Order: sequence, then C-alpha cells, then structure tokens
Amino acid sequence: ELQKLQWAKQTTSICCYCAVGCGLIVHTAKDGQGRAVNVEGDPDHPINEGSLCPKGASIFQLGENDQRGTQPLYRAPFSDTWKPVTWDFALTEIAKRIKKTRDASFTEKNAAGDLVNRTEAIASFGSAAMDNEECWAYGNILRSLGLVYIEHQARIXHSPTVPALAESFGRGAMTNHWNDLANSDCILIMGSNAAENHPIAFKWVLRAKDKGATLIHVDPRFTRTSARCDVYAPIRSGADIPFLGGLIKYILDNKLYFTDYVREYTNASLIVGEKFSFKDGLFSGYDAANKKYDKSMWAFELDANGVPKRDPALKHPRCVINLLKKHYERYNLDKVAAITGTSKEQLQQVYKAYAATGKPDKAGTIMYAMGWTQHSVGVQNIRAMAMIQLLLGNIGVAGGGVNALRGESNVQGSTDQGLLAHIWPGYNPVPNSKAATLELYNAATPQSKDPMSVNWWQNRPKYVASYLKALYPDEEPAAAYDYLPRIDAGRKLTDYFWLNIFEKMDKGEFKGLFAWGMNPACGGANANKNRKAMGKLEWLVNVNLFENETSSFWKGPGMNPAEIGTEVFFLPCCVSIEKEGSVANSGRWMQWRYRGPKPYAETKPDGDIMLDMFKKVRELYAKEGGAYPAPIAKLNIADWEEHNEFSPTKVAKLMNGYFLKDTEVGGKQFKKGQQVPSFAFLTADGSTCSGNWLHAGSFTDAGNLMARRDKTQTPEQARIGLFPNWSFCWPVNRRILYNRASVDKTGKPWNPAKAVIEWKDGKWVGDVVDGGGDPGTKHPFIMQTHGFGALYGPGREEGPFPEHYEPLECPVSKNPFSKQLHNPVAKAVCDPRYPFIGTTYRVTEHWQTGLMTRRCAWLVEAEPQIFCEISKELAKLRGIGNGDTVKVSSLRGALEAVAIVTERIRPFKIEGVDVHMVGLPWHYGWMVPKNGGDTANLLTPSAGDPNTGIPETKAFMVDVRKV
Amino acid sequence: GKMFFVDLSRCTACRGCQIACKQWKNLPAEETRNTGSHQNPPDLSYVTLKTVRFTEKSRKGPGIDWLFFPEQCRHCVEPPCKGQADVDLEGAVVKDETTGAVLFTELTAKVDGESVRSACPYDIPRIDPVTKRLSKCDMCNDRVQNGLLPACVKTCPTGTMNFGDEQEMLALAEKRLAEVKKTYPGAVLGDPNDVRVVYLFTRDPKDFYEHAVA
Ligand SMILES: Nc1nc2c(c(=O)[nH]1)N[C@H]1C(S)=C(S)[C@@H](COP(=O)(O)OP(=O)(O)OC[C@H]3O[C@@H](n4cnc5c(=O)[nH]c(N)nc54)[C@H](O)[C@@H]3O)O[C@H]1N2
Ligand SMILES: Nc1nc2c(c(=O)[nH]1)N[C@H]1C(S)=C(S)[C@@H](COP(=O)(O)OP(=O)(O)OC[C@H]3O[C@@H](n4cnc5c(=O)[nH]c(N)nc54)[C@H](O)[C@@H]3O)O[C@H]1N2
Ligand code: SF4
Ligand code: SF4
Ligand code: SF4
Ligand code: SF4
Ligand SMILES: [S]
Ligand SMILES: [W+6]
Repeated sequence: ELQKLQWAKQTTSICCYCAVGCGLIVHTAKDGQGRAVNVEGDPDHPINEGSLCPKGASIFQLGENDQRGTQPLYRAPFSDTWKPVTWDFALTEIAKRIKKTRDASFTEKNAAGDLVNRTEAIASFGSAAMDNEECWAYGNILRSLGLVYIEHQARIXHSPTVPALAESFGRGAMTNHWNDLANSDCILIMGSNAAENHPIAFKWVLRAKDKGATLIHVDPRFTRTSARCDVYAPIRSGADIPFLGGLIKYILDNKLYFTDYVREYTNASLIVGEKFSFKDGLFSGYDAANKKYDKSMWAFELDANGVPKRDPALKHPRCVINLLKKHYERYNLDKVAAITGTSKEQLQQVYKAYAATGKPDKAGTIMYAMGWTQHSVGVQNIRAMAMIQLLLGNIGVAGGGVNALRGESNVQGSTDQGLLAHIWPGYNPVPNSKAATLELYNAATPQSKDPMSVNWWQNRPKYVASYLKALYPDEEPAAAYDYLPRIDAGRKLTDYFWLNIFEKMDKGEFKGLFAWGMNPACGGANANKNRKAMGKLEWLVNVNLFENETSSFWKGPGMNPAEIGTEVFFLPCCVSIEKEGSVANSGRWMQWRYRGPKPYAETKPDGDIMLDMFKKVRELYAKEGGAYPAPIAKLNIADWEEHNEFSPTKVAKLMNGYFLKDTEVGGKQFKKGQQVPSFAFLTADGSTCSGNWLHAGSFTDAGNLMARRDKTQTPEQARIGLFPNWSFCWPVNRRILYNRASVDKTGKPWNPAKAVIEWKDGKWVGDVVDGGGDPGTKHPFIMQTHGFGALYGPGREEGPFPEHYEPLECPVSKNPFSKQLHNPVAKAVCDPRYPFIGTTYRVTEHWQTGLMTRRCAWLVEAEPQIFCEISKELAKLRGIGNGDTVKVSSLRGALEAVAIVTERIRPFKIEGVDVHMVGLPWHYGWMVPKNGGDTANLLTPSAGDPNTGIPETKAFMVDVRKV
Repeated sequence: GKMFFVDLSRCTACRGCQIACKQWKNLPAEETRNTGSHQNPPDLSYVTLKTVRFTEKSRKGPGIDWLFFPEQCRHCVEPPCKGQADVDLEGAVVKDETTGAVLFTELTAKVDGESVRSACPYDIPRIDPVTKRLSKCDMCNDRVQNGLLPACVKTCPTGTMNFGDEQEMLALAEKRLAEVKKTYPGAVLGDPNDVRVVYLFTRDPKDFYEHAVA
C-alpha cells in the first residue's frame, strides 16, 4: 500500500478550471472526516483518462492553502483595516443592505407607465465558477429581489457565439464534444490556443493526427499549440474574415462543397427577395442617420402559405448559394494574402487541406475560443466558420462541427441558468416592459407553415410556464409572470450588460454591487477607471476563496482608505472538492462531483451563503414589510434545502422538474410528485414545473443521470467515443448536435466508418437522434424556424453575409474589399505616443486574473511575473534585451514587465508599414505574489462596441520602453 | 524491469508533469524570477526533480522549432552514480531488482556530492546545501511497486509520457521512431541501450539540452 493514501477516503470530482471538464480522484484524511491528502486525475474518466494539466494537477495546493479566507470579514467606511465577524452578523447586515437599497429604489412602473417591478440600484457579477444548482438558485434569488443588472464571464467571451451559431444552426452551443476531435480528418485551430488553454483537448487532437488528420494553427503568434500543428499560418490581428471569405471562394471556385448536403440541409435553395442587395460594403435597407439596417429588406420570397420559396435545382439567381457565390468573388488569394499577411502559397496549402473535408467520408472541425471575437464583427467571424462547415457537410458529423471552446468549468451551465441580463434559465428572454402579459410574451414566437419543419421553439410557452411554476408553484404562471422584473423595451439591450454596469458605477448610479466569484478589479478592461468607480459604491459583497484586488480595492495602488467610503463584506466560499453539485463542460456534459474534505475553517458552499442571505431578507420583509414583497415571500426555497442545508440534489431535481398533479401528456399517464422524464412531457397549463427545460431528462425517476460513470458503448458509439452512459448532456443526451444532417434521406450515414446515427430496423442507432421522425421526413436543424442550416442569416445586425470591416482603427486607413472601412452599424484617439498594438492572452499555468493560481506556489514557480513578449525587430528598435525590465503604457495606465524577446512574435505589414505587436498576460495583480506585477487591464480601454458591449483586450494601442 | 518512453514530438510543454511530480511528493516551490523565458525553475535542484527546458530554434518560413525537454534521471542500466558512491559507501545509491530504479538513500549525506554528480553523464544529481543529501527523480518506485503509473506519466495529456515493461517500451519506441521520422526525418532515440528513460528527439538531442544524451 501507499502510506499517503492508505487511511484516506477516495471520491471523484471534476476540475474547477477550464471547460474540458477533466475528472479528479480526491483522497481525504480520517476516512473523509479531515483535510485532503492527495488530488490527481481520474484514470476511469473517458475525457482525460487520468491526465491533468498543471492547473488540474495543483488543485491539492488550491484546496489545502493557508492563504485562503477562514471567516467573513468586514471593512467599515473610510477604514484602512479588515475586522473579522460571524456569519450571523455578515448576512443580517447584508440582508438589511439588500432590503434598504431595494425598498428605497424599487420601481413598480417605468416613466411610460409600464409594469417592470425592479431595482436598478443593485448590480451583480458572477459566476461560471459556481455549481449549476448554485447558478440557477442565484439567478432566481437576484430576480425575486428585482435585479435586471445580472452579468458574468459569459458576456466577454461566449456572447459573440450564441447568436452566430443560433442564426446558423438554431442553438448557441458547441456542436460536438472533446472526444469527437479524435474523429476529425483536418483540425483548424483559429482564435484558440487550446494546447495551453484547453490542454487535455490536445490528447484527442494528436489522436486525430495519429489517424492521418492535418492540424492547422492560424494565430498572430507562434504558441505551444503551433509547436504541435502540421501547418502554422501567421494572420495579422482582425484579418480573420478576409481569411475565411477567401476559403468560401476557394470552396465554390474548385467545387469542393458537399453538393447533396448543401441542397437538402442548408438554405442554399431558398429564394431571397428582390430587395436584398450588397453594394460598396453596405447591404440594402441601410439607415445612415441611425447607423442601423432595416432587415425586412433581406426577407426570403414566400410562397402562398408563408413558407420561403425553394429552387432545388439551385439555378434561380436569387438562390442563397448564387448570392453567396457573387458576394465572396471579391475575396481572391492576392487580396486575402496581402491583408492577412499569410503568403499566397500558405493560403493554398490551408485551403486545400481543409476544403478536402468537403468529401462525404471526410470530416473537418474548427476550434475557436475567445481569439479576437471581442470586436463588433466577432459574430460575423464565427458566422463564416458555420458557413464553411455547412458548405463542406461538416455539421452533424463525427470529427466535424463548430467546436466553440467554452472558457470556465461551468460557463456553459451559468449561461444556461440565465446569469446574463437578457435571458432567464433555458434561454427564455427576460421579458421587456412591452411584454405586459405572459400571453403577449408567448405571441413573440415565430411559426412555420412547412410541415417538414419541427420548429421546436414553438414549445416555449410550456418552458416559461413550467419555469414560473418552479419559482411560484402556488400561483398560476399567468399571475407569477408579474413578480419577476422587466427591462425597458425603449432602452438598448447593451445598457444592461457588463461594460455599461462599469459606466453606471463610475457615474455613482449603483448603491450595492455583488462581486460573486469574480475579480472585476483585474478582470474588467481599464482597471484604473473601475477601481476608482468601485469607490463610488455604498456597499460591496465579494464571495471568493481568498482576499483579492476586488475585496480590497480600497487599499489598492494610489488609493487612500480614509477617503473611500465603500462598506465591504468579504465572505470566504469553499473550493470545488469541498462541495457536491454539477458543472456543464463545453460539450454540454453535465457531470456530478462529490465532497472530498469538509469546508476549510468557516467557509461555506455558495449555495448556503446565498440561501441563508435570502432567508434573512425574507424574514426581514415578514417583520418590516416594504416594497412589493410578493416575489420574495412566495419564492419556493423549501425545494432547495434538506436538513437546514442547501441541497444540490433537490435543486437538481427541481431544475429537471416534476409533475405538480396527475397528468396525461404525449399519450402517457404520470402521478403527482413524479420526475419529468424529458422536456417533451412539460406543459403550459401548470401540470409540470421545471427550473430549466434543458435539464428535463437529467434527473428522472430512473435516478441522477449526471452522476452516471458507465463506459458501456455499442460498437458504433465506441468507434466515435459518444460515451452516452457517462454522465448526461443536454438536450436529452444528444452528444453531437444536428446529427440528422449526418445521414441521407434513407437514413444511411455519409461516413459509415464514423456513423453518428444510422436507421436500422425501424429506429435510429448510435447517438440520440437530434429530432424525431423517419429518414427524409424532417429538416435536420429542428431549432431553426425554416429547419435549414443557414448560409444566408438575415437576423444578424451587420448583414446576412459576413463582410470584412476593419476592427483595427489606428494602423489601417483603407479596406481592400469596399469603400466601407469600419462596421457601419457601430472614437479611439490613436495618440502617436502609443505606436504599437498591445494584446492580452493566457499561459497554460495561470487562471483568469490569477486570483487562484497566484496563490499556488507551484504555478508561481513556473510563471512568477508579468512578462511582455516582443519580436527581435522591436527589441532592436527600443534597445530591449531579453530579460530587461520594460514600461508598457497607454492613455489608460502603465506597468512594468520582464521583456521576452522571441521570433514567435513578428511585425505585421499594414499598408506598406511595419506595425509591431506586443503581448501581455492578464494573470497578474498587486496583491500576490511579491514582484508579480499588476493586471494588463491597467492598459486596456473601456470604450466598447455599441453592438456587443464588450471592451477591447486583443488590439489596443501601447508604448513599450526599456527601464 | 520498467522503462519510460518519452515521445518529445507530442509535448505541448503544458508542465503538468512538473507540477504533478511536486504534488505527489509534496515538494516545496523555489523562489523564481522571469529572466526572459517561460522556463522555470531554470534548472533541477534538491526540491525540483523535473523541470521542462524551452529552446527556440530559427527556421525558414513562419514560426520556429520550439523544443521542449522534461528532464529526469535516466535510471541507467549500469548506473555511473552508484559506481562512484559505492567507493565511499555501498548503500547511499542502490538499484531495485524488480523495477530497475536507481534510488538515492539517506546515506548519500555520507558521500562526496559533486563526485556523484560529475560521474553522471546527464548532470542529474543535485545537493541540499544544508544536509548534503542527494535527490533526483526516484521513478515513483513507491507507485510502480503498487501498480500505479509515475505521477508525471499519468498526468501527461499528449501521449509524450509512456511507461511499462522494457520489452513493450523498446517495441513502442522503435515503431514510433519509424512513424515520427515520416514528419521529422532526423528523429533519434537517446542512448536506448544504456537507460530506462528513452527520449525520442525530433532532431539533434543537443538542441534540446547540452546533456540530453551521453
Ligand atoms: N491556461 C489558461 N487556460 C484558459 C484560461 C486561462 O485563464 N488560462 N481561461 C479560459 C477562458 S475563461 C477562456 S474564455 C478561454 C479563452 O481561450 P483563448 O481564446 O484560446 O485564449 P487567448 O490566449 O486569450 O487567445 C487565443 C489566441 O488568440 C490569438 N489571437 C489574438 N488576436 C487574434 C486575431 O485577430 N485573430 C486570430 N485568429 N487569433 C487571434 C492570440 O494570439 C492567442 O494565441 O480559455 C480558457 N482557458
Ligand atoms: N485583458 C483581458 N481581460 C479579460 C480577458 C482577457 O482575455 N484579457 N478575459 C475575459 C474572460 S474570457 C473572462 S472569463 C473574465 C474572467 O474574469 P473573472 O471571472 O473575474 O476571473 P477570476 O476572478 O480571476 O477567476 C474566477 C474566480 O472564480 C472564483 N472561484 C473559484 N471557485 C469558486 C467557487 O466555488 N465559488 C465562488 N463563489 N468563486 C469561486 C475564484 O476565486 C476566482 O476569483 O476575464 C475577462 N477579462
Ligand atoms: S484546466 Fe482544463 S485541461 Fe487542465 S486539468 Fe482542468 S479541465 Fe483539464
Ligand atoms: S505533461 Fe506531457 S505534454 Fe505536458 S509538458 Fe510534461 S511531457 Fe510535455
Ligand atoms: S542519469 Fe545520472 S543520476 Fe540518474 S541513474 Fe544515470 S548516472 Fe545515476
Ligand atoms: S517519475 Fe516520479 S519522481 Fe520521476 S519525474 Fe516523474 S513524477 Fe517526478
Ligand atoms: S468564461
Ligand atoms: W472566459
């Protein structure tokens, strides 16, 4: 035996860092009673097979860390010191703060006299770090208290994705999963550094290569990913659409598209109305006054029944395919080669290698994460990837897909639970002031008159009603709909998002902020503005693992505690391996993890913190009364707790949903109290509850499917690695989305050797079919109104076809593709004292702002200090030596960093001028370690895009000087 | 006995192996500074049994050849470090009959530190300045004797790290050398008749590290 593990209890967990969702084994002392003694990889886990990157590998040192918070802490106004306090004190005083601010600032009706029932005096940040049951409970706590400013991580990195892919495929999610990468014949990594940022992914990527796949990295920098790809193609910042447009042209010119796939399963055959045109970088319906398009001009021509017209011959010149052909003829190799900085020869190499996956029995996959999709045409960057994938028949198939890599462990889950301002859980929009009734809300859902179009979103009313019944089961949904806050229809949607929360905070327009499992003092662009602006808060709640730059902004660099009047509550939360619950990985795998050791010192799961806090508010409102108490008093929290404790288990069962009385649905009978077996069996009439319709199927009468650890596979499942008995993915355990597109109209795979589904006997064998019905009797994209994979996407603000608009303001003065330089539906200074393009990115060893990993000695050991990566060309110019201290400065702030001179950075050629790019990690902050450095967000602008409301962190103007 | 096959053509320099070695033995972290490199700690020491060395080599066309070298004791079939210390004390350095692990014991405090280091062709052994004990990769002999993989091998995501019986490992190495040659035509095995840690180099081993091979 191994003495270290001999007397320890062994439990399973899921990594608390990136969205790969690697399995852990935890060993806990005194047969589970004491502290963890060991944390390493779970060798039975089908994704990581026991392997861990240094972040997963160091989770022991994250957990058993003497620097972790021990108890609630309290900072009095204008005080320069923390005072330890009890949980009883912290939560009551916070519960009073919530009620005071709310009672004062609550609004039943807006200026227009529309019912809204909200407070705009409190904002919340976070979080994708919390468990799914914690995220859902949190969303519903904040909404009962009437908040509309509810944001988290997802806004910055995964918001320009949901629309791009929803427009294209019907859903905003990663199409395949990690294990499926191994089935690809060509892997294109573009806007991703996955070897460093999703490291276990590279297990399956290199297994693709073992079976003959080509690995292509397309990055402005040569990274650890590049080191291990067959082809590295440098691209200059924001040249991605030229690159992707040139590929679309290459595919059509050389007829490398999957012809049958395109004709049947895309909208190639749909006829676009005569009012669609594109001339000189603008589409038709453009309004120069309002910098906005009238999208009604982009409508399909409809037949008598309202169904878009189709020419299956693809001959009509107003066919999507023919308009697509015409639109991308401008993107020839010479123009694309010139603007991207990628050689003509290297474009041909990458286009040939990837467009070859147009073969029915070859599959190509695209991997992108955050890259530079931050700007206003990030959504159009992604739309182009979708379109290339629909052209080559790569959507629905093994080794295909748009693999939009999620960032955090549970950012997929936290978005799914509606911790963004615009969505309730299950992506039901937050009703606006003009959705006066539940009936009006439900009338906003488009219908289709195509009998071959499933159009699943017509079921919305059953999901909204079942949702309202999980929060307010004693009320009719129709009545409960009035309890929850509404946003102004008259107001712009971005005004409720991340960056405008920082604008409003700097204008003193917020009393309280929740910084719940985030570090905005380092995470937000323009850190100096934000740190000052937090000084204009009345109260601040920070729930975190450690004291940090947010909890202690008031004693930050150049700050006088005495003058800063912000009251701060620091609540220390327990680590991932010290609580039970689920995280949803990038592949939608909702995986159950267990408690190893008991919480460290007096730390609590976020569940108990938020529940106890709300219970205090609630009993306060039973004592004092105050502003519209019905939403707080009526909230069903009894379904959340067991034995005076937040119950991950029960909350999960509620989110899945159960019948509130005896019901007949889909020709089957169900008893009161019985768990809902699928979202197919939810109702709009109040028979069913369900906190999240996507979770309906996850925790049934059969048990907790998220907790399954069964590697049983049929031959056909094992060949592509579906592992359908390993945990559970939404929707209804469909591992690969749009899989109906992977077979012909007889139900035979395009690629039988890597079949996703197959029609054998009178059934679909393999993955769960993404849409019921016999082969050739349904359109494959069931969440689409019209049912087709969209090449032409007329719901996008920027136009129905991706077009190149320069995201770089400063160093570019002319567009080679039109008269239109910048995004025509969108004032940077470009002070010549800042002649270089600063960018921020990650290293393998650190996590986010480094709040966590800067407390882990083994990660500091490998990456102890903020560095500045520059080319040999720029080191010659500013006289920088490898290792020399340098000063990186911008209009927003300045910092010191260690110079790394490397050939991995190169000058870009932009309009016959050498433009130097300098790189920084944003993993550093003033609190830890000693000599570590502060956040690169000292340098970044908080000027965002009116489209996305996301700030610039990948191309911002800096100067770099030797010290 | 047992053997490591390290296919350096699959390494992403994630440094899982580096962290994992220290988590398993609960080794302390060194004081480090960035001196214009990702490589840290800069060298092996008494508390660091494995560090990943980073080398940037120029090449025609975009990018570079980025060479990664996770360094450890080679657990030599005929250990020169033993042969040296056996003149001072037959016990300080011993060889496990079952695994072929070369193990430094507590009796290394009763030998010449530098003498045992200099005798090692790979410059592996390190000295605690306080206590004068020799430390290095011990092959996770503990774990192997209990049927577990070494921490650095289990944690590696790329298939770079491989462990098992010397018959299977020399079989894997020779078959993998053939397949990797198709991409990197100058790919070689490091001293594959003298060591139990057989690195596959994508080119001249000396580009990865001066002491990569004997
Ligand atoms: N080690 C580590 N891994 C992480 C994280 C972490 O903090 N540390 N965070 C996680 C989170 S929350 C997220 S959202 C993801 C983000 O994952 P990534 O998007 O992979 O992360 P970055 O390194 O910020 O950016 C990826 C790459 O985009 C490149 N890039 C920059 N500008 C452009 C451009 O104009 N075009 C193209 N094609 N590429 C460009 C950069 O050079 C960089 O190599 O990573 C996750 N994984
Ligand atoms: N310049 C620049 N800025 C960026 C980015 C960039 O690339 N460049 N990336 C952006 C992106 S993609 C993201 S995701 C954001 C991330 O920004 P933040 O979310 O603010 O990042 P951190 O706070 O560093 O990391 C997440 C937090 O999770 C907390 N945590 C961990 N486990 C738990 C738990 O169980 N409960 C609770 N309550 N908290 C827990 C940790 O304490 C840590 O503070 O940063 C954005 N900012
Ligand atoms: S950070 Fe991501 S890749 Fe690394 S161990 Fe955790 S889940 Fe796996
Ligand atoms: S864990 Fe494997 S891939 Fe990562 S640095 Fe070590 S040997 Fe290379
Ligand atoms: S590599 Fe050096 S220290 Fe290790 S067994 Fe060989 S001679 Fe001894
Ligand atoms: S075999 Fe064990 S001691 Fe040697 S480097 Fe690997 S983890 Fe460290
Ligand atoms: S994220
Ligand atoms: W992110």
